Amino acid sequence: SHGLFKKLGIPGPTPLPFLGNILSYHKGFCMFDMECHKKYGKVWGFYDGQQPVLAITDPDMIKTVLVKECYSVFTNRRPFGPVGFMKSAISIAEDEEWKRLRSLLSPTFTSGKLKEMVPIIAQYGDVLVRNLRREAETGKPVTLKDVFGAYSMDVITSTSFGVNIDSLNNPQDPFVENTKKLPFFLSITVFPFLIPILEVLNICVFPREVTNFLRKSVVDFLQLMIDSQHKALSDLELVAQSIIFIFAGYETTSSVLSFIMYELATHPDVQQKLQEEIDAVLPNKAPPTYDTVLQMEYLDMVVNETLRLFPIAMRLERVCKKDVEINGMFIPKGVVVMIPSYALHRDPKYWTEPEKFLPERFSKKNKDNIDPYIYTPFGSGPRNCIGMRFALMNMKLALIRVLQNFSFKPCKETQIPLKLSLGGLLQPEKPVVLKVESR
Amino acid sequence: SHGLFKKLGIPGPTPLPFLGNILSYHKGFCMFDMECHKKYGKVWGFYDGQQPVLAITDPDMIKTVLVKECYSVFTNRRPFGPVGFMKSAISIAEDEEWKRLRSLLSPTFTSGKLKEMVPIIAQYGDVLVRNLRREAETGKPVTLKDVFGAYSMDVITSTSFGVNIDSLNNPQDPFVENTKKLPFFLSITVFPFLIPILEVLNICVFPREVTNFLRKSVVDFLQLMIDSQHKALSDLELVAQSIIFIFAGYETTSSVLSFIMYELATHPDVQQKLQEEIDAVLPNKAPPTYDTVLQMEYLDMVVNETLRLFPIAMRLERVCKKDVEINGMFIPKGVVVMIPSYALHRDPKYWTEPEKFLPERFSKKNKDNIDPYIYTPFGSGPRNCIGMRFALMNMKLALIRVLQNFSFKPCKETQIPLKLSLGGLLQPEKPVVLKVESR
Ligand SMILES: CC(C)c1nc(CN(C)C(=O)N[C@@H](CCN2CCOCC2)C(=O)N[C@H](CC[C@H](Cc2ccccc2)NC(=O)OCc2cncs2)Cc2ccccc2)cs1
Ligand SMILES: CC(C)c1nc(CN(C)C(=O)N[C@@H](CCN2CCOCC2)C(=O)N[C@H](CC[C@H](Cc2ccccc2)NC(=O)OCc2cncs2)Cc2ccccc2)cs1
Ligand code: HEM
Ligand code: HEM
Repeated sequence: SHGLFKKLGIPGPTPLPFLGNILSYHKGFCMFDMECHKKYGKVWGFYDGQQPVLAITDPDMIKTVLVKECYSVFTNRRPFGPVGFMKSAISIAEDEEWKRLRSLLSPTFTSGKLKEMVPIIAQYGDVLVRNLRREAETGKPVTLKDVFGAYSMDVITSTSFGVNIDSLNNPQDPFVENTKKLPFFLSITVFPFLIPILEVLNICVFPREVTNFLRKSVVDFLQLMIDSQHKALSDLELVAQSIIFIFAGYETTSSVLSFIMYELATHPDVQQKLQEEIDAVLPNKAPPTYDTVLQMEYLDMVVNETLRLFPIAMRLERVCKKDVEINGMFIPKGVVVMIPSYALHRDPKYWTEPEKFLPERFSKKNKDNIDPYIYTPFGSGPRNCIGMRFALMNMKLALIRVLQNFSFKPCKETQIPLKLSLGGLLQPEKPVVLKVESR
Repeated sequence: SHGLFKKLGIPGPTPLPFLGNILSYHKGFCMFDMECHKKYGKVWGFYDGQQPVLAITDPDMIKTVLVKECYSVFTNRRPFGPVGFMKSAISIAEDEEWKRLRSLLSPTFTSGKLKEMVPIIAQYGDVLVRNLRREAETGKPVTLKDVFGAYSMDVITSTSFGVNIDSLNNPQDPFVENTKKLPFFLSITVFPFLIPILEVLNICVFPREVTNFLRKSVVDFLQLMIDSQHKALSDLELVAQSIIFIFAGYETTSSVLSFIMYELATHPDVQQKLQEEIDAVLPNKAPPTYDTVLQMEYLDMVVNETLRLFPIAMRLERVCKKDVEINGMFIPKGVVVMIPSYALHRDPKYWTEPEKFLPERFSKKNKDNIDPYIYTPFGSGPRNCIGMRFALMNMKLALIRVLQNFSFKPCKETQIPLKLSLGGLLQPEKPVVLKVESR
């Protein structure tokens, strides 16, 4: 298959037998995407082992793939190794199975249901401040990843199961043992023929401890999914969607929050301007609500600029169902089409000083000079992030309460400039540690 | 997956882990189909390893699968182990790739093109008689499988490539060496996860000698396929369809002819009545033509009754693309639906004395008391045997010339009653040997 892109006339790095271009991932596939963008242009191809992958950076062509030709050609993502029963998760399901799960789960992420989840998940803001109050009296740096990981865990557990744990001060609740389990993954691309082997060996990507407990354990997601019971639902599928929410509500929410605090501490001018906006909207540590969170323009600008610098999905991907000719280029069946979000967010073409953290990019004035198909932190089209608004509301409620009571400064232990780990996840190379003061 | 049919309420034999019901194939899957039909009824399910297979015998439900719901749900067959480039063969291709190959190849099997192929393939009838004249003067039994295999090989080679070999008296032509290559196949069902392994090991089901020669070697099929050059064609695909024709034109044609002669020798009353019909239509060894072959009613009755007793495909199969409820029964996605042709052809319900060779079943009178979805020797629907009329014309031209000059009687070496081999192909357990006289 290594002669497909040279047959179609698409430029790209020459692949090695069996491996393809995977050795070029040694610097991280984000840097690989940037270098390929810099020397090839709007379109290039490469091989994850034997799998051809076509990268596209044209906004019109990206809209055609993510939106216009979604249900017909670009419906599904590229599958991974052993999935087990998680094949019924919405982010993994395909074609009409995904369409069914999308319809059953879409009302669960309504603005109305989100407005009902605000008074519940705000109670853990009072918990996060106290969990941050005690660790701030030490006078020594704090690992936000844990204090945020605790808060984020408290949210998914409460607004999906009513399990009101204090995850930090309770490493004992039966709903914290299993959640605690949320080199190999690269041997899948050289050996894609091994996936059917692991699907009969039942080696899932998780321990047997996790899924067996949640299967029995099976306003909140669990209710609203049982409330709305292609049209049909099942028992094991209910656990699959629950697992998909927990990883998202934990790893993504806490990672972005840690990224935001690093930018707020290393840019204290932005931090005060945010604290002053929060004070003018919520006088003297006033409790935030749904209606008042949407009122903070500069808070929305800070979150958007962090997600530009650190788009935790890095890439969007779709599998070509059939043959197609999109915006003047032929794409054969089986090719994975990929949108390099990280590279596009840092493209010197569309961005002035892309490496700079400049929240004013997303002010009401310039926000219009932003192509929604270059800046895609939540994807786009019928299969974008279904929990975008919940994620934005969750992180902002955390930032308001944390900044209403505390200020954040760097340390000798803080990694400046921050470097990104060269793994499969977009996260800091070393944990973000910051000096925490109070007011 | 072994709990699917008991969940849907469908009866069937209890499967063993890993194996499913494959041990029940020890008596041949034809007998397994008959026994399951006798004790379960219209519908039953079983497992080829982990693969659920649903058998159906209702004519209305069979028409729904083979015809009415073909393009939407039941488009493709059940794939096998390593296919290599043969995935582009029409009998193996899927969905829109098959639809494209079906359109490009359908005019090649037109009655008009067949009428043009008659004067060419009839010249080998003059060759078959001479190849049967010399072996008949021995006074010792003959193996029709070889004399027919020679004739059949001469036909595909001439009416697809103009390669006018005398395959019997020329084991030297470069077009006979490769064609000569036309336990393991059961290890595929217990280990379906090994197919992706063999697709990268490139171990095809053929030697490397065969495909490499035909790829370079690449009225007749080759012309008409290049003449008509989704709409597009390719080089390696041209060889794939050529290989699919050669196996069909050889193994099926000679096997049925051997089955016909066994029935004609063991029923000499049918043999004389056929010889008298041929004489009244073609006076004194007259040369047969297209228009005069269709004029022999009793010849058509003999061929149809042999194909009833020995339907060489044995089973028709379709893969369920989605979920469906057909003629009052729900079929989930992934289930292979199977029509047991051999069992239905010998069902005491629709057939009086099914084990008897009675050509009068297909007389113009009773031919109407025959459900076309119980008697399916060439399948039915958009994916039936595309070469049905060529196969019927080819075998009949062989029978006319062979019976215009010879008569056939059994021997001490003849296996009476004939037993079928318990392999994967429908062929005699031991070769059909018959005494050959002349006139
Ligand atoms: C190694 C390198 C060459 C890479 N190869 C890729 C290919 N590649 C885009 C993925 O498929 N990588 C997977 C991660 C696992 N590997 C490793 C790389 O090879 C095989 C696939 C990925 O993470 N994909 C998700 C699938 C589900 C994941 C994690 C998970 C797994 C099992 C059970 C539960 C969760 N997350 C998830 O449940 O979504 C929640 C979120 C919502 N919002 C942000 S996350 C599909 C997905 C879903 C949403 C957003 C993005 C992606 C990348 S780097
Ligand atoms: C062992 C037992 C449990 C069985 N499991 C099946 C499943 N099963 C219905 C098939 O798929 N078995 C294959 C035979 C190979 N195995 C063995 C069983 O497991 C895996 C599949 C079969 O023969 N299928 C054909 C595929 C192509 C074949 C032979 C061939 C293979 C490679 C290159 C070229 C030819 N023939 C063919 O090219 O067609 C020409 C004809 C036209 N007219 C009569 S033949 C699909 C097909 C096409 C036409 C008619 C019927 C079927 C059965 S018994
Ligand atoms: C900062 C937080 C988050 C970010 C940046 C993010 C980003 C993304 C992105 C880029 C995609 C892929 C969109 C595409 O391929 O077009 C995605 C998919 C998805 N996300 Fe998120 N996500 C976040 C949090 C969440 C949360 C909290 C949930 C649920 C509680 C969630 C649920 C999903 C699901 C289910 C999908 C797959 C949708 C489908 O396949 O139909 N995500 N997310
Ligand atoms: C006595 C001779 C033959 C018999 C009994 C026979 C029987 C069959 C049967 C039962 C099928 C499956 C139909 C279905 O699944 O609905 C089939 C398919 C097929 N046959 Fe034949 N066949 C014969 C000879 C031939 C010949 C001579 C050719 C070509 C030269 C041929 C080409 C094909 C093809 C291409 C298919 C697959 C069609 C598709 O998938 O679109 N067959 N045959």
